[PDB]
Amino acid sequence: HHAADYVLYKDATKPVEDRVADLLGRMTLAEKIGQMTQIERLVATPDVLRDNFIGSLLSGGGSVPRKGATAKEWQDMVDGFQKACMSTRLGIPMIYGIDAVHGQNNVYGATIFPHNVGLGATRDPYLVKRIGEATALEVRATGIQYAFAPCIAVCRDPRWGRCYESYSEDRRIVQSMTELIPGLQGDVPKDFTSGMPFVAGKNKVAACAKHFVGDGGTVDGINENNTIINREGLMNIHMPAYKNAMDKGVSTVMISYSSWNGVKMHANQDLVTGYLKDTLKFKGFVISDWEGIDRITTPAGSDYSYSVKASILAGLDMIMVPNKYQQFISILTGHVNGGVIPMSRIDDAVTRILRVKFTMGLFENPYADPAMAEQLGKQEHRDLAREAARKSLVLLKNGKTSTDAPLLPLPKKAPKILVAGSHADNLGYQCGGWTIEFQGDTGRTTVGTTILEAVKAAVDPSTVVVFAENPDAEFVKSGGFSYAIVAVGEHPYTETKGDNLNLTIPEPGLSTVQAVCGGVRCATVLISGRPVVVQPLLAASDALVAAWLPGSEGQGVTDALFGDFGFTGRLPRTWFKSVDQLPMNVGDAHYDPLFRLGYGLTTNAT
Ligand SMILES: CO[C@@H]1O[C@H](CO)[C@@H](O)[C@H](O)[C@H]1S[C@@H]1O[C@H](CO)[C@@H](O)[C@H](O)[C@H]1O
Repeated sequence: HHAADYVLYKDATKPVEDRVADLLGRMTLAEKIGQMTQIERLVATPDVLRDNFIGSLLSGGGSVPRKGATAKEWQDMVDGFQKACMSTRLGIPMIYGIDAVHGQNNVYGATIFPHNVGLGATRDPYLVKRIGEATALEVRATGIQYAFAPCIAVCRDPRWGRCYESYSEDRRIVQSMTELIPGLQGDVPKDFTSGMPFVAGKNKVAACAKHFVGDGGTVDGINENNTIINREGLMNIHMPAYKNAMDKGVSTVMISYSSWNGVKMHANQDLVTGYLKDTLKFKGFVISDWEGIDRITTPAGSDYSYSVKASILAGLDMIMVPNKYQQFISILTGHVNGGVIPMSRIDDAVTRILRVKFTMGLFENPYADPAMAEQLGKQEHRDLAREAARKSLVLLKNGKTSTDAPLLPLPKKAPKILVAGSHADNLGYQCGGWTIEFQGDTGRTTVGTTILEAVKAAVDPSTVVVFAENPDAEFVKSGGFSYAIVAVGEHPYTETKGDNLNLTIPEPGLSTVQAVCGGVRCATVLISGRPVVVQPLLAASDALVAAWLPGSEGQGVTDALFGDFGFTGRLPRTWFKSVDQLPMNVGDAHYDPLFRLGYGLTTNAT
């Protein structure tokens, strides 16, 4: 259509499938393999990107241009990489991915939403959709086009370090929370075929349903381990939400480290090609996890040639290398040159990668929009996170006996109150893992309101607020306090570091709750990524709230404590009596919970 030097794949008016086909037919082997290669920003340079025809970059957890970097610094970084890719012969833009899994969480000043287990407690798919919308804007604020979310693991054992990344042990809650997908990407159009990738445009991002499949089902919740369940249980528990993801046009799927009955997902042709592609009709791209291919072997990385062969023949399209791109490209090129991997496979992989890039408008807007920078940490997004935090909270106890006055909601006016505990004035702890750093961190890591700060912003100006992290019993008894709010729980963790067989909170936690509640009526706020041993906390406390990992907006906690809204959260997991019972999920034969899935006390707004 019309000029001397017309190249159909560059024509924005043409159908995506014709663009894909036109570009693919022009590409060399090196240009194809390049598309299939995702590298860390930490090993990327202009020359590396250009000479290897690199298709994608990511920031892994904590991989940032520098500490405290502004939205514009992020855009400049991404643009700098993109300029190199757009200068190749074919000018195929790279897509940049990041784990924006509760906001754009690696970024200083990004709104930090509650983690997924709290979101499950909300039972509010529309809220999650809205969080998807806001997240897309904050990810685009930083120039990034692709979020490795949602995690749709159905966590079947809370000893897993990633249980907080699952919305529920009940697949139906997980399925309902796939509304994150059209949040992040835009609603699919009315026609729409299930399994087609979709992204509305430059104000949205490509999503990623992960980690396919049964990541939530590993033995003793060991991270990356074996999931021993039969096809019926796979299909009934761990699969359904992937089908909802297909219907909502999720653009990519990330493969699990885990194995299904001794077969490594990263080598499972029957599930990746047979099921995801050929039965669910997924037409987006399938990405590996980080060194997921290396982990096919034991030790990991010990026969990387076999790792490339097995993964690529299994039907993986893009490999998150992420560092040793030269070895990956060399080996894969060898396999293709040797006839071990047919061109038809390469062409399928690249066809899917390009389909997503074209569909989302990446060839029309490869560069960042500086006007979107102000989306980062935008106050409306914070008000949304604050709403979500509040809705996430599950009230487990409100009075030690049935005839006690309920403690919550607390009055905003009182002569003097105590705020205590390790988790009362620690933003990093209240955000938990995947915040600023991979494993999360302690202290004031980003912009936010701690519980203490929230309490001070909420109360009557005549209320004197005292903070003591770990006061002794006497201090409390002598203080003249009307009540205390005490906040304790788990430290931040991510992935294998949080695999935990005992599930008890670190001390001082319990000892502080005991010393405070022994002296004055107390509301205990429990910060955790999962159910933890809670009977001793409960026995000491007048009221106790499971606040999960509520994120940057700690006023979501005080909104419910002071009665501006009523508690509405409901457990999205079974609260066990003992780790010796685990796994123990709703619907099991021996089902003996401390608190069943669905439990939650309520209050009315005052
Ligand atoms: C963020 O990368 C993590 O890095 C450490 C080392 O830096 C690896 O040991 C971990 O296995 C990965 S976890 C993996 O990371 C993907 C990219 O961030 C993420 O999307 C996925 O959900 C994780 O399983």
